[PDB]
Amino acid sequence: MELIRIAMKKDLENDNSLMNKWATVAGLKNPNPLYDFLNHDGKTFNEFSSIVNIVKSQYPDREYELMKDYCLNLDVKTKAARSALEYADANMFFEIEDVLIDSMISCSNMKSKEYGKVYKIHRELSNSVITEFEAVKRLGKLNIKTPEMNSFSRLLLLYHYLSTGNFSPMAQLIKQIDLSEISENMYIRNTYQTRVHVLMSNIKLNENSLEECREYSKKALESTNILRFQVFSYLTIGNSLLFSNYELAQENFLKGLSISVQNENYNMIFQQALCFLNNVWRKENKWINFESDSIMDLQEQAHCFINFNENSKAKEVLDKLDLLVHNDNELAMHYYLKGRLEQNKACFYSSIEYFKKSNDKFLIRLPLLELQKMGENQKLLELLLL
Amino acid sequence: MELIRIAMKKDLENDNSLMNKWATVAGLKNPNPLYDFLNHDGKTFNEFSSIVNIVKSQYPDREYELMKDYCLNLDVKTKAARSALEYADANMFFEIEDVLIDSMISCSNMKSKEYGKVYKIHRELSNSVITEFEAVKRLGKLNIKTPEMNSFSRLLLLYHYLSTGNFSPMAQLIKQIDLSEISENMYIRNTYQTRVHVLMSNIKLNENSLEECREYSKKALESTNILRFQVFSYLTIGNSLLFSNYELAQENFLKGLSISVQNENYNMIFQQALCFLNNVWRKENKWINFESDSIMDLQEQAHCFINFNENSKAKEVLDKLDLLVHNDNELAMHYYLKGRLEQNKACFYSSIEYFKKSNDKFLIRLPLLELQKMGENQKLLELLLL
Repeated sequence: MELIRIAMKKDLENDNSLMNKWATVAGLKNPNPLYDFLNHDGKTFNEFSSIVNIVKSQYPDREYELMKDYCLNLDVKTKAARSALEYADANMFFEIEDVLIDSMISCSNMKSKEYGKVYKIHRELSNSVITEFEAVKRLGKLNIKTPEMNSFSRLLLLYHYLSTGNFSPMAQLIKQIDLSEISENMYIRNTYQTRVHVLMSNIKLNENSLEECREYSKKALESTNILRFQVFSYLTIGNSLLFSNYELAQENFLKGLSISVQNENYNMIFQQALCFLNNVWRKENKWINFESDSIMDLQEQAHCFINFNENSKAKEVLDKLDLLVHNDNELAMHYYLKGRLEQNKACFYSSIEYFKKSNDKFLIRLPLLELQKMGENQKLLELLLL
Repeated sequence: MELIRIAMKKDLENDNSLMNKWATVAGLKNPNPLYDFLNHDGKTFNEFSSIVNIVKSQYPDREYELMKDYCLNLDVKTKAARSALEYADANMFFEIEDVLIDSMISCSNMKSKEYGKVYKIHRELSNSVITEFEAVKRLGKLNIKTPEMNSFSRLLLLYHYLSTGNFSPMAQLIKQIDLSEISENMYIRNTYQTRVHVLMSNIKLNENSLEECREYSKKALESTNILRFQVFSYLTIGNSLLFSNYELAQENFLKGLSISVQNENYNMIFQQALCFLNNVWRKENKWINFESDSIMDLQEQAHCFINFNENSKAKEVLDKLDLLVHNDNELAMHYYLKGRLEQNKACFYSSIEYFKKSNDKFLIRLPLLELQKMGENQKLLELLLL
């Protein structure tokens, strides 16, 4: 018997009216399938939402431990296990996901085998085990039959383009996703619906359509109860505000921090966001990571030192950075910083140039702002955001 | 029984040494399969290049009439008919292509059925019978098995993006094509190789990598004997030169006109190219179409009138145009022209704005040049090109 059923029975003896509270929370028409779930091994709810919502409602603090246990006892050939694969991925529960994938790739059920292989491609692409060219090649060769995996094959690519800064294929790819084709699995349909709204929000951020960006993140938030999509919606909203409204940006980053502080990753993500925000607005910065030697944290150190005319301190950090291999995006920042330190238009021009190479219509504001202050034509600077 | 075999036998009796002349031209090791082709109904060459090259060599002036007849008597289930479908499409022989497609969709051979359906999607997308979203949907649903149709499904989309001005997804899509996977049909492999070189040349034009552009068009020309790919290679080379070298641009357009003047479409394409060139360099313009009411020709009329300070005449043409529904690209031109007529910086800014909306890194030079002349910062104007 799974930890979730043990905990639900122990809590059912102390409080007998939890039966109809859980049946409503699970979205069921009567307590019937919930009864089945408690007294017969392997009886799974028609929709995976049912158990998720119960766990979130009743054991919010224990979600990972309980869901891990439940998921890893699931018959890998059922609809519930397929739902579990999505649930693990959505939540970034990698150890659950990888076990599920591994049994699914070589099982007798054809539908489970397909989800298995598609999610494997996603995992491999995320970790740089394979190139994008090999991923798409392998996806073609699967002859994908379910509309679920048909959507996920696009989403998986969308994630990869987003994290490598390769924005241009995104707008066209997302328009091809059609979730209305997914009819058997409502958990997957809705989770994917959330995935799409956050992805849309991000695309809009990159094209500098800031209101639309926020409109899409709000749709994301209203569509989900998964921490991960909430984290990234708050992050995107905050970013969409980074240059225009300090207070509202800060509020969004702190909101995100507050729901996610428990998790080291999410914590760091909001720490970095707050750090950026505070350097952009030239405030005192309690969020600088003095212990990291990554390029991002060092640039923030520099940016801060420069903001406060701590010029010698800036130079040391800039010296440390000139020894590190920069990509196009990181070089754009480098030139921005150099430009600020030496008050040199040429550096801002190079900054613009590299932001343009890396297709960044966001951070490019930094060198554009400096040029404005130096009296360059505001009309031209605005067109450079286009 | 086909007109091509009748004409080849009649020409073989009057001149007996045509046997080894045609065998070399067909690329065969000896006259053997050529003998078979002439004296047994339905014997088709191993590679479709063989009959094409013969026809081009021997009946250049009658290629369409003869190839039409030959193609439409072909067993729709053979490799030669599949080759014929490519040959008709490459050449824009639409009446041959549509008949071939239509019999191929519902024949017993699996491979022919697949090429049939893919090319149908291409035809329908080219004519706006279906949307891009429906094309890709329908292609997924075909479960494409051959590497030939796997390449064509990308090429077909590439064509659509190119003709609708939707450049951003192109770079990523073309990188996914791998023609080295096509082993069974050398005609299709090589024709596609030409398709890819021209498409590459065009992508490079749009990204303003002008040397590479030309390098790709030259590869195109050296790889083909199809008029269509020659036309578009000369057009692209000329366009890559439109702003930098008048003489060499003109030479390329005139070369293209000379090999293609017989065909109404190609004629008009070079007429428009020459027209643009000559307005850009502010010469007398032999190529203005005073009889057309399309937006493109009217803008060229205006551009010319403006070049020669015929300001009232310009204004009438501009008035006529404001009554027609404009695209983003057409509006960009409109503002450019308006800008030149009233020497008004605001119009050039709007021009830049709409070129930016339509992802045009080419014609955008026009309003940029005016701003230079009006003394705006050259560094900033350069960055506006990317």
